[PDB]
Amino acid sequence: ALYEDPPDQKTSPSGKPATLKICSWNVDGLRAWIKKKGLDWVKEEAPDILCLQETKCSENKLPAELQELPGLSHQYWSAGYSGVGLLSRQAPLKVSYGIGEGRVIVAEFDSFVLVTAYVPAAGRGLVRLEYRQRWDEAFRKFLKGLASRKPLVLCGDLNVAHEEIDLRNPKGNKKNAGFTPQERQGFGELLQAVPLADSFRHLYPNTPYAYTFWTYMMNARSKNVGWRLDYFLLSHSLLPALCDSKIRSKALGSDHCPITLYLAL
DNA sequence: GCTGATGCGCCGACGGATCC
DNA sequence: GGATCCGTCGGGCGCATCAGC
Repeated sequence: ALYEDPPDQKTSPSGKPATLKICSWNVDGLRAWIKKKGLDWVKEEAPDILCLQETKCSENKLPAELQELPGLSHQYWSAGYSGVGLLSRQAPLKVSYGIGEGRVIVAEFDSFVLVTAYVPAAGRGLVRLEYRQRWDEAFRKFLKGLASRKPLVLCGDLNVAHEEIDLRNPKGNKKNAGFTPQERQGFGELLQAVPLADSFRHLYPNTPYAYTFWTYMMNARSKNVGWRLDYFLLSHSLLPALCDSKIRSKALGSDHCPITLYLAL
């Protein structure tokens, strides 16, 4: 079945208007994503904060169009395997890289700490599943020592469909990367240990067919055969500020679609 | 400097057993 | 004997590297 994303809710349950728009997008090759007009979609989206994953591009190789973004001038970049980026209208107080460089950017703002993550894939044949489980454990601990200080927002490709609702084909993908019990359990452990909450599922717990990733192969996107691998996870103190978590199914330029968070801060 | 090849990383389609 | 479940496998796309030239 096809998915139509509900309209943007820009008011919090407590009555507070949205003041912060965060966009997250695994661009699957920043240079290719730009040739596919992905920046033009970002300009239409007008995010205060843009988090990019799978850049596969060093900073010295970034197209000059990224430095021609007047509303996203504060740019933080890591480094054809991974690569993450954080672009912000306002300068964050503190920026760090890693979980204690290429998969994690931590940006501290006045009322919140933003973490963007390109979580390592378990691999075809699950060759890197054990490293992912150790990675998952290292990230969870690192995030626990960040949430204690200030509210946390975590965005990006977590390389996991938490539940059967997060993918079109749960039964045949239970031994595939993204739907292993090991990865699903790691996500549940991040939600309970930090603690954090799945923004989209908190808002839409019974909504199926909502995916953020489709294989370029076998025309998967045109058939909505996909997976929800991209998330906005929020500390429970920030749930009162949650106005919406959106899935931008129509934006192209990658096998991953953009996700957008509206916060009332 | 540029093009095309190859390598590497990153599951939906379909064939074949099997069992109500 | 057809629904279903598992196992097997070609393939889209980006980028690095290489070779040619």
